[PDB]
Amino acid sequence: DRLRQTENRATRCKVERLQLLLQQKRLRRKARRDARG
Amino acid sequence: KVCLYLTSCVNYVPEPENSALLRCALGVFRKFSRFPEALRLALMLNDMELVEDIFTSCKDVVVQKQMAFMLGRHGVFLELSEDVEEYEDLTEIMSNVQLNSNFLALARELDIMEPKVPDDIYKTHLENNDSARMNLASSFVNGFVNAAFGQDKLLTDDGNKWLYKNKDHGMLSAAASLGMILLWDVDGGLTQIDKYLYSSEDYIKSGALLACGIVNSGVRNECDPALALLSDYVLHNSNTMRLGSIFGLGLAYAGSNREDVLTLLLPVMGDSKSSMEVAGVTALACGMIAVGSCNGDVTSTILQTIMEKSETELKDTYARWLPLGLGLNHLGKGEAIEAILAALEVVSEPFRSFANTLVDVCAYAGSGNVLKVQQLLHICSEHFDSKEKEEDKDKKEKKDKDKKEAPADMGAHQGVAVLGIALIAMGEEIGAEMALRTFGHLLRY
Repeated sequence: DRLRQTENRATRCKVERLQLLLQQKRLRRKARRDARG
Repeated sequence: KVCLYLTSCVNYVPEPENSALLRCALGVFRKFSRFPEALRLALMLNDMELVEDIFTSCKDVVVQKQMAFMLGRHGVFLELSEDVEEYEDLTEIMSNVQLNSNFLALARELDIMEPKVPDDIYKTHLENNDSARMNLASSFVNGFVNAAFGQDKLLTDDGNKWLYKNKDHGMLSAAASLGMILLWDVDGGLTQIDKYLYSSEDYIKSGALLACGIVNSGVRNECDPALALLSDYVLHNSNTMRLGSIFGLGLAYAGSNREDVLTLLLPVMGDSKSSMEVAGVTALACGMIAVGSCNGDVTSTILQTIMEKSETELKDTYARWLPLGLGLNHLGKGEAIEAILAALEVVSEPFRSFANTLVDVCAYAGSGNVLKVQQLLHICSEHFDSKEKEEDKDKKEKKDKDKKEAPADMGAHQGVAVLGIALIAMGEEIGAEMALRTFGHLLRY
């Protein structure tokens, strides 16, 4: 139960970081298209 | 001819013709050059950058359409340097990123955004009137019907109470359907799957890892969210968790031949804790990542994993995925496989004929067969007829279609006739007579 709590906390901080990076890349992509149109 | 002496090299004859005889835009050149096993690096990637200055005409189109082995599309301009004029747009096309946002644009224009429930598809009101099994069917049907739409009516609203209507492995596949419901939505799908990654059930957590793999299948995202989430689970103590992480990586990184994903997976086949299911799913995932690449570490580690296994483990149903992972790594490759047939020859009877036919079938897929098929035919009716063990030529029929998938559609013109006056007309109990999958595999329309 302790191992799984440390594991799920490590996974969380990995997912929360990935979601931020995906959102930042998605915003950069969109900004290029919206500037071409 | 069947032998790769004119079949795979007569394709080079038309190559100059595009390159410098007719129009030089080379739009059709990429199509033609894909045919020679899609060699690409020495055949296409070296011979499409030249046009460049037809980026508005050919380059805008041929780059975006390309959906095969994907590193090369992201191997030029993209992260390579992007000095290539419009590098950043060419990389956004070859990566299939636009599937989700571009696919959802088409889905708005066709007015098909509204999610459909499995009962709309069944039409249970026109049906003239084991819950574990039923739920599982409706989870897969909801996944398939609402695939890449980012929205459903089953897992969105009350999805925790949907998952707990399934049992055991059914909860893994019900949680994985959320990935496949958002197929190609890499940016939005992770946020919907996140809620299951912290489950108190290994089946649900493994199914959520498999869902993360499914969502990335055929889309090369710059953030590598499949590799970055599945890596930590590949060697996990739990088996149920291993399966979801490894098959998730195999789906996320298919066709990429990513050394950093392969070096993480190859040790799992040799781990003392891996069941034959985990070893088979690992060889399968490596063969999907390295498909048609002839990767040496994938080849050697799978051959070794077959040679180190007992005849009692090679009789497990999951052992069939070892020579599949091996055959996928050499898919299309006709010349390269004699060494692998040679190495597999050392294995005993139950697995060797199955493994050799599966690797040979994967190498020379598509090419018309008139002489090797004769052997395949002679290796299709005359083994079990006069021996006690009634399983020797069954899979031979299975792969009969292989190498004759769509060979100018005249093979199919006869393949069914070949199977027409065949086993079903005079076959056996279950071994050969089970050519049913062959007919299905013959055509997909």
